[PDB]
Amino acid sequence: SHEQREALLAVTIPEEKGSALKFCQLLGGRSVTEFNYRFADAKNACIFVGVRLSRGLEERKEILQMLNDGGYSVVDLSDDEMAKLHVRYMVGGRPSHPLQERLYSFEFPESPGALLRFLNTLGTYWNISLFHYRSHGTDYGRVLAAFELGDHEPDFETRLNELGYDCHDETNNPAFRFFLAG
Amino acid sequence: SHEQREALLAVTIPEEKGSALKFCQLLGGRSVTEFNYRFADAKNACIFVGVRLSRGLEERKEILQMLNDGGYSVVDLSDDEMAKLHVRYMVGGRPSHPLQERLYSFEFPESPGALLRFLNTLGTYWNISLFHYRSHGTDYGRVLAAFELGDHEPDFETRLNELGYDCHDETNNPAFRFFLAG
Ligand SMILES: CC[C@H](C)[C@H](N)C(=O)O
Ligand SMILES: CC[C@H](C)[C@H](N)C(=O)O
Repeated sequence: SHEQREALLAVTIPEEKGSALKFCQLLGGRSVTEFNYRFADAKNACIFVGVRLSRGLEERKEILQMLNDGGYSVVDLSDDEMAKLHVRYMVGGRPSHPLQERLYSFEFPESPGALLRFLNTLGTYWNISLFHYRSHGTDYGRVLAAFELGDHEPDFETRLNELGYDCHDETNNPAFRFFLAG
Repeated sequence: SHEQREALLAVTIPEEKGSALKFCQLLGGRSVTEFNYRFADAKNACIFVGVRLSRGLEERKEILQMLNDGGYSVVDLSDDEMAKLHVRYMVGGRPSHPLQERLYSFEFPESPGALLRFLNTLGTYWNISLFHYRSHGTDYGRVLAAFELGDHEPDFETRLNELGYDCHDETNNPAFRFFLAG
């Protein structure tokens, strides 16, 4: 038998500004229900992606084909018991070189294409260095994301709240500092 | 208000063989329902620990006092929203230096002290370099753990199955290889 309710994918995307947005553009108007990443390698980022399905294995195959035809390396984890039980809860670590990060929590209304619309709303001026999101089937999705400071303080807590997305600065969070910062 | 159902703790323990077992000995006959770790720093390991409570904040305080009196550095994350929503699902990463690991899945019967009994049953001959466990309130707890090879192939799949703990070798798992191995 095969998992029918969701596609679980290990995707490599470029470790550069705007790469998450470009990848989600290809996913398009789908219900992307998980997206987990933390800066590790400076060239290739590793993302754990979950997509809710309505047409089961065939739809999983269509997504895999689309991503390959788009030039992405993807490993299908949909039938992988350790991915389903453990590894989707283990995307983290400290970065391979020291980062100067700002951490924020956000909420976005859930519907097909919502993660894509949220990533576009953030924009690509700052590099995303951490992302954690899992849908709970609720009306709003809850995201944790960090951004590299670069040359200007990220503006998310002003701009995103002006645009109808809840946003809070979490940079001094003790759990982030203990397990993830570096 | 305060969280009453569980204590969530960020604990530093020595990065050495037998350290997890020694820490869980101090926790004793408690319902340890989460224990997440991945080798990072070679001196100090960082563990995310959850303990189910029956006496709420007072019991949380008793656990914190006991751990401090035992000489452990602990940060209380029980009321930390980002820990509860995100970071407990983000304990992972690749190790700070390359490791030669063997990965196994296990199941143990859930009851007070069960994680302690499982860690003692494993023994301390091999260093644990990865641990993921979250209780789902079910009769059996499901663990993912990796061990450094050292000088002898770990014996868990023979010995632990002889002792009434289910154990399977997962060393070639694609999700581990993609997100955690290093
Ligand atoms: C997942 C984030 C990716 C890799 C990239 N850093 C970005 O800012 O889009
Ligand atoms: C969590 C594992 C700890 C740090 C240690 N490596 C052990 O084998 O007990």
